[PDB]
Amino acid sequence: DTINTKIQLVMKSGKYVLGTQQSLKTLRQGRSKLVVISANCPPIRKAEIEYYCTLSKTPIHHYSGNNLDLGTACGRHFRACVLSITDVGDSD
Amino acid sequence: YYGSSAGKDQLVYGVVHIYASFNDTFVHVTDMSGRETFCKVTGGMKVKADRDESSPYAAMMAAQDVVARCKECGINALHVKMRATGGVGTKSPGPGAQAALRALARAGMKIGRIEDVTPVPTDSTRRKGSRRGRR
Amino acid sequence: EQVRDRIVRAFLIEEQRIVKRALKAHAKVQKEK
Amino acid sequence: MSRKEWYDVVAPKNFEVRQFAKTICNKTQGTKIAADFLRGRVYEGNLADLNKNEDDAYRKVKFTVQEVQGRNLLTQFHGMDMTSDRVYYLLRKWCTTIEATVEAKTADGYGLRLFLIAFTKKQENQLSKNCYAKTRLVKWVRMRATNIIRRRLAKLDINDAVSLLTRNILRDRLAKRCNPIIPLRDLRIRKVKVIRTPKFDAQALIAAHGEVPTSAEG
Amino acid sequence: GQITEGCIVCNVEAKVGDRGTLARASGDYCIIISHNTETGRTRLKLPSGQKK
Amino acid sequence: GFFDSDLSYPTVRTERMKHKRRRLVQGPNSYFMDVKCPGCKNITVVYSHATSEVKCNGCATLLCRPTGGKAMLVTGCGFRKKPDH
Amino acid sequence: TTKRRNHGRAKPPCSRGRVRPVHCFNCSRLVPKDKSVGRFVVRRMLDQASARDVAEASLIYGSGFPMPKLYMKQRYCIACAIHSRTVRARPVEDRKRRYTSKV
Amino acid sequence: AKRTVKMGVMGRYGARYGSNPRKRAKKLEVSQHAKHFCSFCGKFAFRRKAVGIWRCDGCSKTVAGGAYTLSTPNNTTVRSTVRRLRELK
RNA sequence: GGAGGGUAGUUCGGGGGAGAACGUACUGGUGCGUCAGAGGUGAAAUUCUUAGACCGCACCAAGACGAACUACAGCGAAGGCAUUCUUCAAGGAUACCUUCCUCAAUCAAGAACCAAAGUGUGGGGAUCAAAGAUGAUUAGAGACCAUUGUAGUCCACACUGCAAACCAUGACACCCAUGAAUUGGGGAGUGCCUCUCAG
Ligand SMILES: [K+]
Ligand SMILES: [K+]
Ligand SMILES: [K+]
Ligand SMILES: [K+]
Ligand SMILES: [K+]
Ligand SMILES: [K+]
Ligand SMILES: [K+]
Ligand SMILES: [K+]
Ligand SMILES: [K+]
Ligand SMILES: [Mg+2]
Ligand SMILES: [Mg+2]
Ligand SMILES: [Mg+2]
Ligand SMILES: [Mg+2]
Ligand SMILES: [Mg+2]
Ligand SMILES: [Mg+2]
Ligand SMILES: [Mg+2]
Ligand SMILES: [Mg+2]
Ligand SMILES: [Mg+2]
Ligand SMILES: [Mg+2]
Ligand code: NA
Ligand code: NA
Repeated sequence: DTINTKIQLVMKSGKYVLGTQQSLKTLRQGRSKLVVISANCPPIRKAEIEYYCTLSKTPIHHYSGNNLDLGTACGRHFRACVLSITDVGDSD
Repeated sequence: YYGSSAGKDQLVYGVVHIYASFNDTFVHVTDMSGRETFCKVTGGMKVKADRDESSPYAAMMAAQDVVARCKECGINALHVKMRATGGVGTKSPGPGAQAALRALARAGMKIGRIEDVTPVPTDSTRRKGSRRGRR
Repeated sequence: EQVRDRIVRAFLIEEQRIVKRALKAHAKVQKEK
Repeated sequence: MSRKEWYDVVAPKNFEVRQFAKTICNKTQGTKIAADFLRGRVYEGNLADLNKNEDDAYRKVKFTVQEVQGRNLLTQFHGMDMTSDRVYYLLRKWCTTIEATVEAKTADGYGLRLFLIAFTKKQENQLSKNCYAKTRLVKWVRMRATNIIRRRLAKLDINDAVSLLTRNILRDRLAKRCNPIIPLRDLRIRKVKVIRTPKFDAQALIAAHGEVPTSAEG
Repeated sequence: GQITEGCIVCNVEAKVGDRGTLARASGDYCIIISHNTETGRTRLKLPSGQKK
Repeated sequence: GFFDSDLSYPTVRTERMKHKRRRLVQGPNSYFMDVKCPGCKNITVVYSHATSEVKCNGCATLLCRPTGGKAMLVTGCGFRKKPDH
Repeated sequence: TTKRRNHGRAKPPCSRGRVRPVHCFNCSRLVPKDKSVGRFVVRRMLDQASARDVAEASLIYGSGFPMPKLYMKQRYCIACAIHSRTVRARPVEDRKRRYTSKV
Repeated sequence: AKRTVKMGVMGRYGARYGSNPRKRAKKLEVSQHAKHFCSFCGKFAFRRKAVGIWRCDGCSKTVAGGAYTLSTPNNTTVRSTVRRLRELK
């Protein structure tokens, strides 16, 4: 996937947070550049994240895989429901 | 008089189905739709030998009988449809196919639009005999 | 936890109804003109 | 037999010869009305006989009886075929045979299935022995033909679509537009089936037949 | 009448208002064969193989 | 036809047909060329085969189209071959 | 002793593994498609004597319109091709003539 | 296979009931006590609780499944058919 | 002019896995028509038939199979692979002034796949048809021929691991005379030509 290559580039040369609690903190502080949401996210939690992104003028990407796939893409051995990129060091 | 109100010079068309297998021959006259059979004479109605039912002679006798009976109903011409056994079968016409057609022409009928209508599968079931065939 | 779920559910779902009602009305007016 | 009565079969008005057959049926006795026995029959005629030295001598058209008007049976198009010995005459070895099946709908609400056949051609300059085609070009020919047929038939009533099929107007359009893809030869419409019909508008049948010739029966 | 032909169904009513009488045991279902808009009747295939 | 051919110094006729890597000494088949798009004042160096995508530096327009084999230039532009070395 | 170099079929090594079998035209025995003997037959529906009589009685074929023919592709097992004299045993050194086309 | 060569979980039955009835019941016994993947939360946490009832330890969801396995092959075919027929309108 | 990886023609092909449809045919039903035989053989007889068989036309259901085109043609490690459309992941050849720098060849032990028949559990059951039953032929006929007929033949999931599983020819590398053909990629006069088209 082309998004997987961009994600791998961010992990190499960027800053990010994994998880709902840390991502929402970045949105409140206005330091987030892009938010990636997995296909597993429950409907009520996804709607809350999209509202924060609308207020912050933050683009949203909808991942095709579930949280198990999103964690694997980031090289982790756990699940990540949502990911927030605070620094697009090289990618776009 | 029974058949049709038309001039004597006019042509009234029927359809004759000729089924010439290797064991019998059928001569079957209908109208332009397949319903409403007019005559049906087979080669086994004209012999007694049980092995000459497919002969050219038995086919000729059946064709002459049909022409005589249909000549009163005002039928002057016929379209021709010929067939062999077909689907899983010989696919080649039997001995009485030519005799029946020629006998119709000589007896005085008119012919038009001959055509062969053998049933042909575009992929079939298995045929009789083993994989070694008939021995 | 369950009180927070109801409050968020009440506010967010009502917002979607307001947004989609406006979109339907505006599209009808735009189409008619 | 003594119970039979004779009738006449009439084709629609987009045909030169209107009365092309005669038939028999039983007298109406008791609960048998003899018009219920006639309202579903299929009659076949030769296109060369109906329409007047072309390919038409090898084409057959079927008509289905819809109404009984006195001693005339009024009919509508039901199908079309090509006769088996004509197809075998166009087949050759060392060529690719291209076949297509198309589903189309007219404006009245008729559903049609059309079967096409075409063969590759060798060109006058050629010295090789094959004339075969790449499967990418075969797939392209099939789709371009499908689009042309569907778009042309989608804005026509049944009578105009039938005139298109039996007068070789669509055939020439397909041959001209498919030649640039691959050389091709002998493109034909092999068979047409009517797989769906509308709900018997009686006013439609009147307009299709126009002026009905009389009969001299009974 | 609003279910497309060839669809798998369960809890079918045999009479309007019966609240479900056919295909109620484990792993069972019915198949919709055809509709008849002239008479308003639907044909099904029952788990036992019969048609109703 | 009376000429005697040796393997150390092959004639021009027989060498021009050989596959690369089948010559006496293998070598490339490709070259470079200066391509001038209509206008834009700029000159770009383009590979003959150039499977990748190529955009002019100024107008940000594609110059060549990939192809199994040699690349094909867009209709307007005309090229000019460069010397081997 | 290898009688033939192609072993009686048209399947070189390193080309195929299996060819689908067909039924013999006559005995209905299953034979691979490349091994069988195949002929394309075009035969008239009526001979010369009968065609003259039928043409005279008809208005369609009465003036220079061809009568229909029968087209069939026949495939034979080896035994039924020999018995029906479609092919014959040939001398060694004559078994190599090929006859690429029907003439 | 240190404790038992081939009996597996059926080793609790001793030398009773026959080898082939035991083999047939072993396949359904293993999957009935296994942990199945949960699509709602992405965990292997689905466990059976009475025939046809499956509960996830992670998200605490209950699903109606099939007897001895979470999803039956007939169910997978049905979901695809219904999705295609819905998209057809 | 050893191996691996990359980019491109969205290249090439009955290569593989999933869906949705299509085509006639065999068998069985339904509705009309007709009236005395039909089937089968070297010749017949078991079979069907005025309680309407066989034949003709129009439909319906179900299971299998994709004719002709089809070849000293293509694809696959072998076994194998043939209707169309939509999809999923692969594989080879070619092109390259791309990358890397011996990563290789062949093999006891070990592993995976493997026509048909056969086995287990669920489906399905049109055709053909081991066992079996009738009729013939024969000195006899348990056989060949005829009418039937169960398991099988088809699908899913587990087994089995054998073929004239053959090119009766183990794998890798080098040299080696000619002339016509053929399949795929690349380089350098003629016909069609309003978009899977600078084709
Ligand atoms: K046998
Ligand atoms: K055999
Ligand atoms: K041969
Ligand atoms: K490569
Ligand atoms: K009857
Ligand atoms: K298939
Ligand atoms: K038998
Ligand atoms: K062996
Ligand atoms: K090739
Ligand atoms: Mg055998
Ligand atoms: Mg060629
Ligand atoms: Mg090969
Ligand atoms: Mg083999
Ligand atoms: Mg039938
Ligand atoms: Mg085919
Ligand atoms: Mg088997
Ligand atoms: Mg079995
Ligand atoms: Mg079974
Ligand atoms: Mg049988
Ligand atoms: Na062999
Ligand atoms: Na061996």
